[PDB]
Amino acid sequence: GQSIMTVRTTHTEVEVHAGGTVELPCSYQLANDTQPPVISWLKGASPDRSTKVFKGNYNWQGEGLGFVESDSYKESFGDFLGRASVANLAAPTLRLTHVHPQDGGRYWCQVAQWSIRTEFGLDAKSVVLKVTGHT
Repeated sequence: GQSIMTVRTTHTEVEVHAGGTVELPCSYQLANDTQPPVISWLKGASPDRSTKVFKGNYNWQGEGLGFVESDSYKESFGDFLGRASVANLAAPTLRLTHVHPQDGGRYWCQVAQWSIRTEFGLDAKSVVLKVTGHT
């Protein structure tokens, strides 16, 4: 009955050298709701006390039209534009290229129903990024 979101993260922290490429793993399960969710990667202390890194969602196909990676919204923001990507919105690990010294910090993988009807419809977990020689 009740739709329930659960985000998981294999890693609570990842390290890379500045100038390098890093991935921040993220997975989710959405019980009892087959509608595509919306993925946000948010950098900051908390999901609400953050700046946008990435946002995306599969586009609607139909009352049962499997999600299609090519038919999706995907956008990177701000200082991350052109450096941040999510290859698979259903398994929304973030890839960040050309890592800058100040890219160290806390990255929240948030996955939510498009309309968050209840508190059950959103979850988020954070992955720390350590930048070698800077963090």
